[PDB]
Amino acid sequence: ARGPKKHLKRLAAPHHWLLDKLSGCYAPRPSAGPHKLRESLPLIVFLRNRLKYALNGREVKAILMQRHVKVDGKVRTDTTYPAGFMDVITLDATNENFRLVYDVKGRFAVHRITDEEASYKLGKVKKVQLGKKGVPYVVTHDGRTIRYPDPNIKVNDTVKIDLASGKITDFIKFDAGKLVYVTGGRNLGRIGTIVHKERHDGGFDLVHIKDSLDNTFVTRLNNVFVIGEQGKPYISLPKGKGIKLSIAEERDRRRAQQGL
Amino acid sequence: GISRDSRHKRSATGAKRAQFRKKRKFELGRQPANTKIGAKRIHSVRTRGGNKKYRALRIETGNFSWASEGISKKTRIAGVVYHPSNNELVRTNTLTKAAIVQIDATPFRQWFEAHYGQTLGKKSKNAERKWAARAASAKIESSVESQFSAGRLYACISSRPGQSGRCDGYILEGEELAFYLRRLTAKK
Amino acid sequence: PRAPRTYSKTYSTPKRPYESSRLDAELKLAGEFGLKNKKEIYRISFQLSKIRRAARDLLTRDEKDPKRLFEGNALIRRLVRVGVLSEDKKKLDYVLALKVEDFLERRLQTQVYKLGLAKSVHHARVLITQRHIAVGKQIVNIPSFMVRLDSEKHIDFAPTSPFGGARPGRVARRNAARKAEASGE
RNA sequence: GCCCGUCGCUAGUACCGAUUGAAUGGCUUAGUGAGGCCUCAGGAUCUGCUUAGAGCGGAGAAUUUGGACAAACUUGGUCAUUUAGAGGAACUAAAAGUCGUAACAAGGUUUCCGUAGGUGAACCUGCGGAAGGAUCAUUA
RNA sequence: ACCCACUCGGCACCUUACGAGAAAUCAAAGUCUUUGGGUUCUGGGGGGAGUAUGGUCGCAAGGCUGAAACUUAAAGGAAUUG
RNA sequence: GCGGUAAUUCCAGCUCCAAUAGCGUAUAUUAAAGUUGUUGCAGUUAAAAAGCUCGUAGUUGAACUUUGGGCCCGGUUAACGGGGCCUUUUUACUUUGAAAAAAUUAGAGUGUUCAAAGCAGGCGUAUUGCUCGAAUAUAUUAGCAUGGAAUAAUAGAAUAGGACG
RNA sequence: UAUCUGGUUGAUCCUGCCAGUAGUCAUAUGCUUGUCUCAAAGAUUAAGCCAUGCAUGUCUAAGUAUAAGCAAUUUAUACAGUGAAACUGCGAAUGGCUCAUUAAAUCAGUUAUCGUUUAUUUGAUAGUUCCUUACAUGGUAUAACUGUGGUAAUUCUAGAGCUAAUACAUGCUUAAAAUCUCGACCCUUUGGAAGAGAUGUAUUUAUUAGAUAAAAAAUCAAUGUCUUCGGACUCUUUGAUGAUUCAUAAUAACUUUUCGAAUCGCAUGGCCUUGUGCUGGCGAUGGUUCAUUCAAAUUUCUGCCCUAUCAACUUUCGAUGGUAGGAUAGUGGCCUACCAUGGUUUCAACGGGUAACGGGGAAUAAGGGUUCGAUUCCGGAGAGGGAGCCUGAGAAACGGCUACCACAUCCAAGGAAGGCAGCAGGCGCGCAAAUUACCCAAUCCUAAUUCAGGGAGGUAGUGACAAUAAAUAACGAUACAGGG
RNA sequence: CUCUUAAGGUAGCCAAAUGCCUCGUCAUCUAAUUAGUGACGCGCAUGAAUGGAUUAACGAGAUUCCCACUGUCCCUAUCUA
Ligand SMILES: NC[C@@H]1O[C@H](O[C@H]2[C@@H](O)[C@H](O[C@@H]3[C@@H](O)[C@H](N)C[C@H](N)[C@H]3O[C@H]3O[C@H](CO)[C@@H](O)[C@H](O)[C@H]3N)O[C@@H]2CO)[C@H](N)[C@@H](O)[C@@H]1O
Ligand SMILES: NC[C@@H]1O[C@H](O[C@H]2[C@@H](O)[C@H](O[C@@H]3[C@@H](O)[C@H](N)C[C@H](N)[C@H]3O[C@H]3O[C@H](CO)[C@@H](O)[C@H](O)[C@H]3N)O[C@@H]2CO)[C@H](N)[C@@H](O)[C@@H]1O
Ligand SMILES: NC[C@@H]1O[C@H](O[C@H]2[C@@H](O)[C@H](O[C@@H]3[C@@H](O)[C@H](N)C[C@H](N)[C@H]3O[C@H]3O[C@H](CO)[C@@H](O)[C@H](O)[C@H]3N)O[C@@H]2CO)[C@H](N)[C@@H](O)[C@@H]1O
Ligand SMILES: [Mg+2]
Ligand SMILES: [Mg+2]
Ligand SMILES: [Mg+2]
Ligand SMILES: [Mg+2]
Ligand SMILES: [Mg+2]
Ligand SMILES: [Mg+2]
Ligand SMILES: [Mg+2]
Ligand SMILES: [Mg+2]
Ligand SMILES: [Mg+2]
Ligand SMILES: [Mg+2]
Ligand SMILES: [Mg+2]
Ligand SMILES: [Mg+2]
Ligand SMILES: [Mg+2]
Ligand SMILES: [Mg+2]
Ligand SMILES: [Mg+2]
Ligand SMILES: [Mg+2]
Ligand SMILES: [Mg+2]
Ligand SMILES: [Mg+2]
Ligand SMILES: [Mg+2]
Ligand SMILES: [Mg+2]
Ligand SMILES: [Mg+2]
Ligand SMILES: [Mg+2]
Ligand SMILES: [Mg+2]
Ligand SMILES: [Mg+2]
Ligand SMILES: [Mg+2]
Ligand SMILES: [Mg+2]
Ligand SMILES: [Mg+2]
Ligand SMILES: [Mg+2]
Ligand SMILES: [Mg+2]
Ligand SMILES: [Mg+2]
Ligand SMILES: [Mg+2]
Ligand SMILES: [Mg+2]
Ligand SMILES: [Mg+2]
Ligand SMILES: [Mg+2]
Ligand SMILES: [Mg+2]
Ligand SMILES: [Mg+2]
Ligand SMILES: [Mg+2]
Ligand SMILES: [Mg+2]
Ligand SMILES: [Mg+2]
Ligand SMILES: [Mg+2]
Ligand SMILES: [Mg+2]
Ligand SMILES: [Mg+2]
Ligand SMILES: [Mg+2]
Ligand SMILES: [Mg+2]
Ligand SMILES: [Mg+2]
Ligand SMILES: [Mg+2]
Ligand SMILES: [Mg+2]
Ligand SMILES: [Mg+2]
Ligand SMILES: [Mg+2]
Ligand SMILES: [Mg+2]
Ligand SMILES: [Mg+2]
Ligand SMILES: [Mg+2]
Ligand SMILES: [Mg+2]
Ligand SMILES: [Mg+2]
Ligand SMILES: [Mg+2]
Ligand SMILES: [Mg+2]
Ligand SMILES: [Mg+2]
Ligand SMILES: [Mg+2]
Ligand SMILES: [Mg+2]
Ligand SMILES: [Mg+2]
Ligand SMILES: [Mg+2]
Ligand SMILES: [Mg+2]
Ligand SMILES: [Mg+2]
Ligand SMILES: [Mg+2]
Ligand SMILES: [Mg+2]
Ligand SMILES: [Mg+2]
Ligand SMILES: [Mg+2]
Ligand SMILES: [Mg+2]
Ligand SMILES: [Mg+2]
Ligand SMILES: [Mg+2]
Ligand SMILES: [Mg+2]
Ligand SMILES: [Mg+2]
Ligand SMILES: [Mg+2]
Ligand SMILES: [Mg+2]
Ligand SMILES: [Mg+2]
Ligand SMILES: [Mg+2]
Ligand SMILES: [Mg+2]
Ligand SMILES: [Mg+2]
Ligand SMILES: [Mg+2]
Ligand SMILES: [Mg+2]
Ligand SMILES: [Mg+2]
Ligand SMILES: [Mg+2]
Ligand SMILES: [Mg+2]
Ligand SMILES: [Mg+2]
Ligand SMILES: [Mg+2]
Ligand SMILES: [Mg+2]
Ligand SMILES: [Mg+2]
Ligand SMILES: [Mg+2]
Ligand SMILES: [Mg+2]
Ligand SMILES: [Mg+2]
Ligand SMILES: [Mg+2]
Ligand SMILES: [Mg+2]
Ligand SMILES: [Mg+2]
Ligand SMILES: [Mg+2]
Ligand SMILES: [Mg+2]
Ligand SMILES: [Mg+2]
Ligand SMILES: [Mg+2]
Ligand SMILES: [Mg+2]
Ligand SMILES: [Mg+2]
Ligand SMILES: [Mg+2]
Ligand SMILES: [Mg+2]
Repeated sequence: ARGPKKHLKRLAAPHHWLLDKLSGCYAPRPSAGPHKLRESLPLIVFLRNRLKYALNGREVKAILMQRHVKVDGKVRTDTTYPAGFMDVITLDATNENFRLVYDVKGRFAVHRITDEEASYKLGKVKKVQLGKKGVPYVVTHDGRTIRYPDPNIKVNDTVKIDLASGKITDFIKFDAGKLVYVTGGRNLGRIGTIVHKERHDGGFDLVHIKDSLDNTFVTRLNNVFVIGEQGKPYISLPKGKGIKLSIAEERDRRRAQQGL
Repeated sequence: GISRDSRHKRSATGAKRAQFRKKRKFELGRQPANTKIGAKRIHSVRTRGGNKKYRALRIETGNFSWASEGISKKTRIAGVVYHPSNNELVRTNTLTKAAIVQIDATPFRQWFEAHYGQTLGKKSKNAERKWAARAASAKIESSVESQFSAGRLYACISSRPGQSGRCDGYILEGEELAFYLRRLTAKK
Repeated sequence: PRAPRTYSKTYSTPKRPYESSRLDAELKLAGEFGLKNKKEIYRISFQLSKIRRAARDLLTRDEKDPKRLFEGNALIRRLVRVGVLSEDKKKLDYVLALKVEDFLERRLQTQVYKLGLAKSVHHARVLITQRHIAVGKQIVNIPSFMVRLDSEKHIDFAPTSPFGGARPGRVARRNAARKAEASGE
């Protein structure tokens, strides 16, 4: 249709932004990012619709243009900038930090981590190849390309990544019984460990999973993110820790802490 | 402009389909530049997404490779002789791929005699050092040598002159040399 | 391209319109509740039918079905909370037996009459729609307001008007002021 | 009693129809063919390299060779959808006209079928059916 | 050749309704709201009408295929009493 | 069907019914309609079995191949369910899943005063505050992965050009 | 949310339709019309025609200011605050509208790119440029501007003279190796050796590696070390894929040789032989390849309504396939050349109709279904009809150009300009649908960019489309009838 | 029903090479048509081997129109024997 599409319509936006039907015809349309705007958080959504710090469209700009926000160590000027999975978002004048991690319903959760643990990030290595001159390279989910990596790292690992500089502080391989966060799907936002990886030649390997409460379920290998060693993530998970409590179970817990 | 679309065609059942939409640039095609021998003239085409194709218009003198020797020198490209698609290109002496042209043999003769030391097809003590080692590999072919007597060699254009702008190829050897020989003599 | 604001119609009108008996039963219900139009009888029989049909396809599900568990018990808990299903009749079988007078009984009109405050269903409504029957702090003038079981005890005259509080009506406050020049100067 | 057809008047729909009937669109053979694009050229003007003055290079307007694309005009055909028509010939409505009374009673020549010919009209006659017949019946 | 008993396969017939059907009736026209063994063909109020048109077959008479506009509350079946 | 002189039917008066900020009319479409019939029609006489037989397509097509016995482990309200031992040991289909846009439908939650909606909200000390949400399930064709082996198909040694070491 | 009734008769049971009943996010119309919430609305007839206005423009400290521009009084004598114009930059390919085409087409769900393109965004990537004479930074050219002008007339322009750059055209620059060739002279053995080139990246071709699964001795050319006249042989370099001629590296060349920073803003620090020497901070804009992101292009499987009064169709002149080429961003009969005779069909081709854009969905509410979808979202197509194209990363664009056809405006008769299926609004059409309003405050988008611009959008008018709520009266008194 | 004289124009066709009236009337063709064609038919005086109706093909037969063509014409000029 003649070129790039510069608009997004409300009701066409990602559901996990939790926008309201009325109030406008349009969503922000995240910028061209490290993350696919399908799965991503525009800064305006985070600040205005989650942190509830900004009340306006014009107000979100007054924050960024006041130099306040950074992301993954670097200041981010862009209103629609698509902060994705495993990001940082430091605000000095508010002293806080947030690592973006999914709910157990699958939305980006508003999750505060301390002045450390916002040092480093994890990312899933999407490909590892040979660059110019023979220089090997590796790139994460968020499009970080890191050069001269560890010969052990293959696709479908994770990498612990210093921010202020870069490169690679150790890593975690992919084999039986590792800690895993589910990137997207029916089971998106869950956490668990590897019961088996069903191999499929010519695409779409099934990855079997078991969580802390001993439930089984499967998703796509491409959505299987290794978050660390079994029972010990490398980052801080929020309440419920991606446990997928049943809808029936939910009702009780709401009417449990509800009383006197 | 010309259209590369498959929907101006007929369905494999044979039916003629109505025109569904207009012509769009990305399905276009453009005119052949039929490149013939002559003083180098090469036109630029602004391709898809910017970049450049290079139209070969008049092409003399482009790079050729002697396979077994592992060496490549530049020569004149006299004209065409054979061509599998259209003799019209032979007659008109147009340069495309699969061309089977004829090239200046002399820069290809010079390298040999200044390497293997034997003159082709009939002091500096450091040199006789080298020519001593390189011998016993010094027989080429009866069919590849004889053309040096004439001064022009049988070569096949492997570039796409209207595309790259270079007209390049490789001298014919082996049975491939024989195949086009049994053509030239038993055709013309 | 505005977001498509949705809606629905609240009532279902009867198939056979002229049935000689049903006409009477409705007329009574209009009087023995104090209803404006036959639509306020329709609104409830439609509510009841979707309530019934909900339980209808719910009992089709062999027991210990989460749908018959979670949903079926999310109905009862809503159905008792308003005083329709009695404090315990609670079952999926006892909602199917639940009739039309049960919702109508719980209306703010059919309550404001019930305990004091009215002594008519026609006085009730006229009281409701005019300002003051208010429940709690907030005035609610809807004769259909559907009093919940425990919201009952909070319903009395409103903080304004001659019945519950400051000032009398300006019918009378105009009467006291027209003797001001008659019995005064 | 019911009841058929012609004939006679009143209104309505469609049909056939001389007009080589009109109209709109699509696909089209032929002929012609704008325009930009590619290409062979051209060279108003302006202009750099090596050496008044001469040799070799770049920039470039009108104009132009050839080529593909190709609107569109003319003339034909084809398909679609719509439509005018003197006259023709039906059918349908409205009722207690005219002619006779074909069918319903063995309806007064049982009715009906296919076919064939004939007759103002329903109908009549030939052959071969059927029974939905007016006979379930002559081991007597 | 005749008699008798048995048994297939025939053209029918009789009684009973086990059933079925609007009934007349039906050993199928039964095994049908306890609705499915397989399969072929047709019908969808009465007219208009087997008309018009196209196609096709025939020497022709004709056959095969086969509409719509419009019109109408009945038409019809079986049985009952007159 | 009413009206041709005492009109239950027209024009009205009176009253009465019906639904009511809405009731009527035209047109379409759905239900009624088992009057399109897979479920689920009808065809002697009401509409309707080709004059008759052949026969391609299509639909459809008898039965038979592991039956039975003996123990075990772990499941959910002795009935039943799931997973293994021993006994001479190719599809069509069906389940589970994944990957399925949001709206919309269904549906949980919540006092928009009710509600249609909305996805807000709720408690507070109301002097630089706490905080649970935004559930859940869906066209069942195709594709992908998976458990199932009944049913129905399909291949296999007939001049052995068969199997096996 | 599993219902029926009325009508064929003298009466009867059937068949059977007509009629009644109810619903419609379904349209019109009539009569009536008070209150809150909510808010469809020229789709249908004619993608018919349209006067006028509006709808696309855009600057930060950070490209270009000598405005005969404003402004204080500038340490500001190169500039410096502000800042019109114009240059360079980017956008104008998004939106918004409409449903005319379109029946295997679009489209849906589902694959493919080991078959390509990609502004931007994010993440990395560059010591190599001259060769035998700026690096304290080469060269001109121009707009705005001023001034002389033409035409009835336009977002027309002529020629005269100035002046800028991240415009245009140019062009130096830096480590240590190491491997290659070629090779003056020394001259014997198992013999060697200065110093003359070549090596960034990209383009083009050719060739090479990109390998392994289990172990042992014999062969030839010349070496590849090495020790002490005895000759020893110690060692094979892969990253990835289901899969590659993949990534990546190697040699020989090739090239009207791609990029390799003559670029701006804030700062003003540190050294010492003090020359305005040498060295330095965070930024902005760029730039080569790679990945990423926003996309694009094609693509696998399966799925469309009526029609046989459409049964054969495709193949001139591409129909199906093979080869080669050409063209493309790239695959492919996309096109050309040669060659074969293929390809579809009663499991319905081909053809015709559609008052047909597909889908998400909508109406109906036993089940099984019937009917509808111009229309808020997604995809597609189009901008009167057709075609062609320039710029560009992206267009076969129309609020871009060029032509034709059909419209149609101005004119001074010479010529000139146009495309409401954007927002309003006019005529027309019909049964059929609203104001030539306000506004960037909200949602958001665009830009050099917090500021500006947005008939996207929002507000308001019109608005009995549809939906929700649900006033038009309430309680006694007195006077008669009536219930224990 | 009548009537003279045996019957009393059937199937068909038509202003026809048959129609007086007559350049019949209607439609069509044309700017205009005593022409042509299609109709209509109480047809002065069509009509059945005195053959009636139809009819493919054929024709130096009669007739109308169309396209092409042209000095037939507008309107005449020139050339050769
Ligand atoms: N809109 C009028 C014209 O439509 C033309 O386009 C026409 C065609 O694209 C298309 O016509 C189709 C045709 O393709 C196809 N092969 C046959 C089909 N019957 C035609 O259909 C057309 O005409 C029929 C009547 O014949 C109508 O019933 C129908 O609505 C119409 N679409 O439909 C359009 C007609 O509406 C041109 N765009 C242009 O000349 C003009 O705009
Ligand atoms: N809205 C986001 C999503 O869009 C989807 O849209 C569909 C299409 O856009 C997409 O189609 C293909 C895709 O399969 C494939 N993997 C990539 C391809 N580029 C896509 O196709 C694309 O290009 C084609 C050809 O030019 C266009 O016709 C098409 O409109 C465009 N989307 O595949 C999607 C699923 O079939 C779906 N509607 C849905 O999953 C979801 O709404
Ligand atoms: N003009 C014919 C039209 O036919 C239409 O429909 C006709 C046919 O389509 C329909 O079916 C006929 C059937 O009657 C006839 N007796 C047998 C024939 N096979 C069927 O034919 C139909 O179906 C077959 C497949 O069975 C198709 O192959 C055929 O193309 C189709 N016409 O029955 C109708 C004929 O009775 C409509 N009746 C109407 O539009 C009109 O009558
Ligand atoms: Mg955005
Ligand atoms: Mg997608
Ligand atoms: Mg083409
Ligand atoms: Mg008539
Ligand atoms: Mg042509
Ligand atoms: Mg031309
Ligand atoms: Mg007529
Ligand atoms: Mg006639
Ligand atoms: Mg008589
Ligand atoms: Mg009579
Ligand atoms: Mg009689
Ligand atoms: Mg008699
Ligand atoms: Mg008689
Ligand atoms: Mg008699
Ligand atoms: Mg008789
Ligand atoms: Mg009889
Ligand atoms: Mg007779
Ligand atoms: Mg007669
Ligand atoms: Mg009969
Ligand atoms: Mg049933
Ligand atoms: Mg019928
Ligand atoms: Mg017939
Ligand atoms: Mg016929
Ligand atoms: Mg009878
Ligand atoms: Mg009276
Ligand atoms: Mg009445
Ligand atoms: Mg009356
Ligand atoms: Mg039905
Ligand atoms: Mg079934
Ligand atoms: Mg029936
Ligand atoms: Mg019958
Ligand atoms: Mg037959
Ligand atoms: Mg809902
Ligand atoms: Mg079987
Ligand atoms: Mg009858
Ligand atoms: Mg009806
Ligand atoms: Mg319109
Ligand atoms: Mg509209
Ligand atoms: Mg658009
Ligand atoms: Mg079509
Ligand atoms: Mg798709
Ligand atoms: Mg110059
Ligand atoms: Mg100039
Ligand atoms: Mg000048
Ligand atoms: Mg390679
Ligand atoms: Mg940057
Ligand atoms: Mg053939
Ligand atoms: Mg062509
Ligand atoms: Mg080929
Ligand atoms: Mg090829
Ligand atoms: Mg290609
Ligand atoms: Mg052929
Ligand atoms: Mg259409
Ligand atoms: Mg449709
Ligand atoms: Mg649509
Ligand atoms: Mg329903
Ligand atoms: Mg249903
Ligand atoms: Mg039903
Ligand atoms: Mg339409
Ligand atoms: Mg429509
Ligand atoms: Mg759209
Ligand atoms: Mg228009
Ligand atoms: Mg540019
Ligand atoms: Mg377009
Ligand atoms: Mg546009
Ligand atoms: Mg255009
Ligand atoms: Mg416009
Ligand atoms: Mg003038
Ligand atoms: Mg408008
Ligand atoms: Mg009007
Ligand atoms: Mg309206
Ligand atoms: Mg409307
Ligand atoms: Mg705004
Ligand atoms: Mg603004
Ligand atoms: Mg400013
Ligand atoms: Mg309304
Ligand atoms: Mg009033
Ligand atoms: Mg006569
Ligand atoms: Mg006579
Ligand atoms: Mg006679
Ligand atoms: Mg006769
Ligand atoms: Mg005559
Ligand atoms: Mg005459
Ligand atoms: Mg004649
Ligand atoms: Mg005559
Ligand atoms: Mg004449
Ligand atoms: Mg005449
Ligand atoms: Mg005549
Ligand atoms: Mg006559
Ligand atoms: Mg006569
Ligand atoms: Mg006369
Ligand atoms: Mg005579
Ligand atoms: Mg005679
Ligand atoms: Mg005679
Ligand atoms: Mg005669
Ligand atoms: Mg004759
Ligand atoms: Mg002739
Ligand atoms: Mg003749
Ligand atoms: Mg003749
Ligand atoms: Mg003649
Ligand atoms: Mg002449």
